[PDB]
Amino acid sequence: DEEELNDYKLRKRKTFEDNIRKNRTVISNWIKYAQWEESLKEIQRARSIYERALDVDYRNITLWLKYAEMEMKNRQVNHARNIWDRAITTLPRVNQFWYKYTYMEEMLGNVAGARQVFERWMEWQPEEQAWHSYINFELRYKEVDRARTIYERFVLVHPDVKNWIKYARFEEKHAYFAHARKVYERAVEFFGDEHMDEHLYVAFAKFEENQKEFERVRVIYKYALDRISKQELFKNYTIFEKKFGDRRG
Amino acid sequence: VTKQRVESHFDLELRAAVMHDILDMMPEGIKQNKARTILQHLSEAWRCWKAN
Amino acid sequence: TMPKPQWHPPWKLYRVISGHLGWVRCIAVEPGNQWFVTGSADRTIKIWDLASGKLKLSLTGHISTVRGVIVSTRSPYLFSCGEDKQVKCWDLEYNKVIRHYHGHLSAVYGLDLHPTIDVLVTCSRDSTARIWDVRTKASVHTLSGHTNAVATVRCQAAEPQIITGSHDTTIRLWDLVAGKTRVTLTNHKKSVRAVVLHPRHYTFASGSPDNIKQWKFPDGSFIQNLSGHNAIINTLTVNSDGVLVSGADNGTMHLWDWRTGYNFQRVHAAVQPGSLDSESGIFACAFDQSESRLLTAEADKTIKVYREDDTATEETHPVS
Amino acid sequence: PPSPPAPVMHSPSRKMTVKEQQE
Amino acid sequence: WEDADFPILCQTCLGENPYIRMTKEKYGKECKICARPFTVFRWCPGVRMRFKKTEVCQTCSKLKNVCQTCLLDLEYGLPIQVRDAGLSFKDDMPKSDVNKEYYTQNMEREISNSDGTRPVGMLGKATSTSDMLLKLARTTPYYKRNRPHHEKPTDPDDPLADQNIKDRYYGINDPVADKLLKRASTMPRLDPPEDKTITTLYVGGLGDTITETDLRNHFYQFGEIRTITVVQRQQCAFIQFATRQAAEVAAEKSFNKLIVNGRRLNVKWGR
RNA sequence: CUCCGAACGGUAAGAGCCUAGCAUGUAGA
RNA sequence: GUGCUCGCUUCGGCAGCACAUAUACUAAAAUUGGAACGAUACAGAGAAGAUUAGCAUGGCCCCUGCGCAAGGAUGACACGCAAAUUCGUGAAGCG
Repeated sequence: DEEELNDYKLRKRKTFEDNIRKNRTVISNWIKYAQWEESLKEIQRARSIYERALDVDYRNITLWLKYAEMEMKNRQVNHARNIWDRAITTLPRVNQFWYKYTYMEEMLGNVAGARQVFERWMEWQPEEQAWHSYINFELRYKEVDRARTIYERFVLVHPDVKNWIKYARFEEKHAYFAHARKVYERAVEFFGDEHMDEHLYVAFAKFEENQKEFERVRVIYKYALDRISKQELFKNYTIFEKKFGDRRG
Repeated sequence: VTKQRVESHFDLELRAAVMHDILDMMPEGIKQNKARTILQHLSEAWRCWKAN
Repeated sequence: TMPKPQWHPPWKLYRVISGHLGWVRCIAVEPGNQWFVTGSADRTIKIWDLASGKLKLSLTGHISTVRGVIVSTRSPYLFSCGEDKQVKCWDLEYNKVIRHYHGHLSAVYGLDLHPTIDVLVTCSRDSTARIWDVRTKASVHTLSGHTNAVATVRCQAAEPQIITGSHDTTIRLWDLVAGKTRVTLTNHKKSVRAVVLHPRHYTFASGSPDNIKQWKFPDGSFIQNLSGHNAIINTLTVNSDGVLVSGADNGTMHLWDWRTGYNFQRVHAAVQPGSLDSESGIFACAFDQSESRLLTAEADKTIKVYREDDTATEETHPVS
Repeated sequence: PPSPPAPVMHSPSRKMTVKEQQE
Repeated sequence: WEDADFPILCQTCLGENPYIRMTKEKYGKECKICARPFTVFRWCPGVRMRFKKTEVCQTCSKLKNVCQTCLLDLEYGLPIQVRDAGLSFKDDMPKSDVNKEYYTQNMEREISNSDGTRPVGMLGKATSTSDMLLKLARTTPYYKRNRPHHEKPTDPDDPLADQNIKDRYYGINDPVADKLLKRASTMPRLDPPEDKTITTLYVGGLGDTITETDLRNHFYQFGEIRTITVVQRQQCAFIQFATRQAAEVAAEKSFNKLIVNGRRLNVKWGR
């Protein structure tokens, strides 16, 4: 132990250092040194290694992930938070970073800081999958108003009728048929005559069918097909079949 | 630049210009398109132009 | 998603010059629309009358490609720069080199003369740029930091005075006097070769394989992403009426309007007789002073000259 | 040690299909 | 360009006059450690005193925060050997020329990216005070130092005369620090007992104002205490503490400093 | 008839051994 | 130290006022330690060298030279780094 392990330590320390010395390149030897010294649980030494490799190449996400995960394993919550904020400040588009970070927020339990990080993140308008991870988070707690406000900003940042339709399905799932009828009405209002297409109005016919307003279903279907672009062949046929379903059912 | 190194120089400038231009446009071989191999093919195309 | 884009009459090819024996790498216009200067990889430097399209003069300066030239509007000076590691200045009454600013380490790539402070700013594949005293062969600053060949510079009076775009895919704005980096932009993915400054909108655009981007001065506020001309872009030139020109690497020349970013023309040019199509390409552009006609130096030893289309109306050419 | 690295305000990649992966 | 518009020097290098006239010469000389051209300050440390200058790169003044014109710790007035050894800090500033100059310019970049008031690096992280450092400290202004180097000149056989500035800074062979370190090793401190089972603290000189209440109130900081027996007969207080590590901490802590109601009560091992 | 040339492009090879003109002007006690 | 108070008020002293604003590697240095193509002496073109190319990268450096002349003289084991399937793992998402 006392000196025979110190020998081992000097040896392999110098081996790692000599390897990354000759190379200065690939962080294979870097990371293996990080794990060598985390197995020696010399956390400050392994962190110094981490920062040295950060200087070598500040652009490795798996390097930053090794850093963060080591911090999570050795419980240095504040330092893990430091690392996390540094990364996400430097690479706003690496969503692995925001994902695992707000995951960390959930692990520590601070749903407040989870909200804040998700907020800073939505500023980069990341993507539908990001808003949807946001909404699944917000729905692990009820927070219905926060839910629909997420949906409202989301379907405007990514103004896609399909996103709006996910909004409408969430509205129905949470039984806000009032706001959901308003969802579809406002959706056709915004999408306007210029570019609107089939799925939205088939969806409106189907929602109103579930509301059992067949007369309004039909005024919707026909008035919409007349007001907007109509025809081509497969679209007309499928729409007519869905209208038959709306009538019968 | 002096008449000695004119050839070696211009060559350097040409090879590097090739590197910049294509091996920044053509990639989506993103890792490295084996540029070094595309430059081997450059040299061979030359050789064959010289030998008809 | 935009107000209806304005209507600019298209452009038609009318006059073609073929006098060089190599690629035509750069081309500039004289202050008074009487003649234009061409610098080629044939190592010549050729002055041409702008009206008669006739070669007024040729001068054998360099040792290798002339990669860029620029004519002085405050003097009868003409500054050349080439991959011979050297930059020269010509008097154009006696047609001769008068001073040569040594100093770079590799191929100059481009340069510009500051409109009021009498300095040059030259960018070089040696990962730097420099600021030259006009007369005394004095370089006040090595504007440094790009991790690779500073693929171009443009300079202007207002802050910031120096924009340089590079193969590091970055763009950098510099304070001239402290000669220090002020601001960076790093939006681009693939290297960025062409930067152009609007004349009256305090803005500027940068081109790369991805697509053009637009920015607002002095800070670097992104504005409006311009896409469509998906080819390695080599020069951007902007006109009085907001017509913006992207010459691509592979001959495909694309036109848009600066305001809405509306790509309203694609011209796809025809090569000379003997040149294989694979040798097609555009390497530089410039509107005349009066901005009626347009010069483009192509990668097949030719200089093509386009003219505003007179027979164009809103019905001959609608906007969509 | 130069100035700090500014955040890479960048786009995401759209990965290489088999088509262009061989093309 | 190393440029200081302020001097990094304690009052000791500053001088006694509250009004000091100081001139600065930018890049007037390279750093003896960094070889970096830095602003050198010239000012008269007094009438009949040596008109001195600041000679180090702000890198060198900042990292080890030695008063640049005193080369003394601006907080401790102490040489680098005594300071680092008291904070157990083995400062491995590399000895080689390349490493020395480059690392000094690097700690200078780190100083410029730090607030410049607290040191950039590891030594600026061990602000854990040393009692032996308090013992070695000289809190008085050594203005006689400010005089020039008409007296019997420095004797060559006294190992202090030949002044080794470079090693005395870089952490080797400081003669005055060695002498004062011999002094602070022979300074009074509480030696631990060979008899391990007694947590037996004696307080000699506790006086008539200290009762067992205030005595245990002071004893609380180091650990559990079992029993107290005060004798106004000997002005003494014999405390049996419950824990050995507690008694060791209490001994080292209250040895030669503990002043309960103004007077230093002798914390001694029991008999 | 009074128009006056300068340099470079060079003097060795070494052995053992001998001696020298310089330089700096050092904070803490 | 200059000059002044219808200064105490004599011309002796004290005061008050107006100014006149801070030298200076202050050391006689204390100390600190080296080399010549020099003298002699020797000795004698010591072949061993065809080492079968040059120019680069390149920051590999020093000398002469006023040199963005010119000119000297130098470093090569400059490599193995592996695009790439195969399963396994975890994470996310959909049902």
